[PDB]
Amino acid sequence: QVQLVQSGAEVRKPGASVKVSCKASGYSFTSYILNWVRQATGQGLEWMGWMNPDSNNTEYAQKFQGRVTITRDTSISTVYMELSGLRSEDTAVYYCARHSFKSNTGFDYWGQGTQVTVSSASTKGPSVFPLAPGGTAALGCLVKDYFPEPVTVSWNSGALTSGVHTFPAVLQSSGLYSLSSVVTVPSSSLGTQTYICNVNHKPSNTKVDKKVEPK
Amino acid sequence: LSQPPSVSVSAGQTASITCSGDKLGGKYGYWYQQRPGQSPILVIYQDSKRPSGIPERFSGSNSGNTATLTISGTQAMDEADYYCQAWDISTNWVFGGGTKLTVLGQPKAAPSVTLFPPSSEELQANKATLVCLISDFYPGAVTVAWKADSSPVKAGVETTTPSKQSNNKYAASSYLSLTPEQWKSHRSYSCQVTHEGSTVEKTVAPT
Amino acid sequence: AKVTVDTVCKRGFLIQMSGHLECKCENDLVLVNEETCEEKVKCDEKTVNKPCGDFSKCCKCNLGYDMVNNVCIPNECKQVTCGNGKCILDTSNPVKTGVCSCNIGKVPNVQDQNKCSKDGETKCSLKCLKEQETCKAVDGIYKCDCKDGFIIDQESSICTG
Repeated sequence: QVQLVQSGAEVRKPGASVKVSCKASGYSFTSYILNWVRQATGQGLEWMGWMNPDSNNTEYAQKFQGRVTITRDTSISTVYMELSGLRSEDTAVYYCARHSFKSNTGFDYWGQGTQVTVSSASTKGPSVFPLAPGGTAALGCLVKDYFPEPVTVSWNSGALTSGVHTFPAVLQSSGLYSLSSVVTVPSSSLGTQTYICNVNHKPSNTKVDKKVEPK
Repeated sequence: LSQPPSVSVSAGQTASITCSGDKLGGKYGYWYQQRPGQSPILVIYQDSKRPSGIPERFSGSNSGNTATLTISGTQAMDEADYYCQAWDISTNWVFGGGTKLTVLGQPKAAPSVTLFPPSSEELQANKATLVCLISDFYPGAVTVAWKADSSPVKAGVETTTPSKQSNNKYAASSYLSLTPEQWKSHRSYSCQVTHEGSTVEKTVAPT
Repeated sequence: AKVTVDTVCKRGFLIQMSGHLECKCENDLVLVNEETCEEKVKCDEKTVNKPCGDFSKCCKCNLGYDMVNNVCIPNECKQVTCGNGKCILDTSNPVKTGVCSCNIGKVPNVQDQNKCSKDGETKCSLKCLKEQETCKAVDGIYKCDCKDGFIIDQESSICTG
C-alpha cells in the first residue's frame, strides 16, 4: 500500500536547525508532489512548501523567510524539510502529504506527524512505574517526568489494542511531562495473561518495557 | 479562506460548513477531517467527490464565492475539526481557519473513576504520586477534588482538561504528587470527581 | 471562432487544456474547421480541395496556418515552443500572438517567458452530460470519459458496468 512515514519527534534550542524526513512507498515517487504542512497546538493547518521530485523544483511560503529548505532524495524516496533560525513559533507538529495536479486529488495521503519542540532545555528520559490492578479490571503504566512530548505506549508489543487508552500528559511546575496509559481486561486473565507495557520516547532514544502484575 | 470557527448541529440533522474565497468557484475544493491527536484525512476532493471509505453522508458543493460541506444525519463520530483547501496561483496552497463541529443531543454519560495508589517502585524512588483516571463521561466537563484523610488537598495536584477518547467520549487525568512521608502518615486518600450534579469518589489507603 | 464549453464538435468531442478548449475528431477523422470533422484523404486529382490534414487542403495548410514539422500550426506559432504544452492564439489581444497552453498539471511560468514549466491547477469546465460520463484527465488533457468504474459497451457505445 501507499504510506508516508516521517522521522521521530525532536527538541531543539532557540536558534538551532531541525531537519525532518518523509519516506514514500507504494507509488511512483516522481509522479506526485510532496508538501509540508505544520500545525501549532492551537491553530490550524499551515502550508509551508513542497518539493516536486520530477523536476527538483521547490516552492516556499513568503512568510518563511528563507528558513524552510526542502531537499529530496529519490534514491530512498525521501524528502527532507530543514527549518533554520528556530523560534517559539516553530514549536508545532509537521506533516508531509502528497498531491497531484495531473489527477487533482488534493492531499489524499498524509504523514504520521513530527512534533518539533523549541525549548532551551534538553531531552530527558522517562521513569516508568507499574499501575498495579462487567467483570473487568484496570491496569496501566505511569510514564513519569519526561521531556518533551510525545511518548507512545503500546501493550504486548502492539498485540493488545482493545481497551488501551493512553491519556494526555500533564506538565508540572518543574517543566516535565507525565502521562498514564491504562487498559481494561477481564479479571480472569489476571495470572493467566501477562501484560507488558511498551513505552517509547524517540527524543531521548529510550524504550522501556514494564510488566504490570498484581501485588 | 474563511470558515466559521464553531458550528453546532443536532444529532441526526444536517450540518453545513461554508468556505468563502475570492474566486473559489474556479478552483477545486478539498475538505479534510482532523480528530484530536491524529493527522487529517481527505473527506471531499474536487468540490463534490469523496474518496473510498468516506460515508455517503458527506457531500460537497462549490460555486461562485462559497464552497459548502454538508453532512446529513450527523453522528457522534463526526465531532472533529473540518478544514477547507484550494490552490491559488500566488500563494500555492491555502487552508481554511477551521471549524469545530459540535453534535448536540448526545446522551449523558457517567464517569468511571479509577484511583491508583503510589507504586512500591516509585516509593523506592522517594517520590509518591496518586493517579486518578476519569473516563467514559459526557459532557466533557468535570471537577476533581483531592482529600488527605478527610481534609481537602490543594497543592501537588495537576488535572488535565478532558479530551476525546477512542469511544467518542471524554477522559481526563488528575495527579496528586506527595512525599512518601505524607503518603504513609495519612489513613486514606480520596479522589472526588463531580460530573454535572452527581459526585463520584474513590478512596485508597496506604495499607 | 470561439471554441467554448457549449461548442458542439460535429463528428468529434471537446478537450480542455490549461488555457483553452479544442475539438478532437473521433476515430481517424480530421478538422475541416474549428468545430466540424470530416474524413481526411495523400491527395489525388479526384480529391482536389479535400481535407488532406488538420486545417489543410490540396497538401498545403489553410489560410492562417503553416505546415511546421508535418502538421499545420497557426502562422503566429511558427517559432514558439512550450514543452509541456502547445501554442495557441491569444484571444484577448487584437494582434493574435502565439501563447502557451499547458497540459493538465502545468501552467505558464512567469519566470520562463510563460512556458509550461510551472506546476499548477486547472479546473475542468467541461459539462459531460452523456450517460455515466464525467470529466477526467486522460493523457494530459481533460475529456469526457466514462465515470469511475464504467466501461463503454461496444454494443451500444454507452458507459455501463
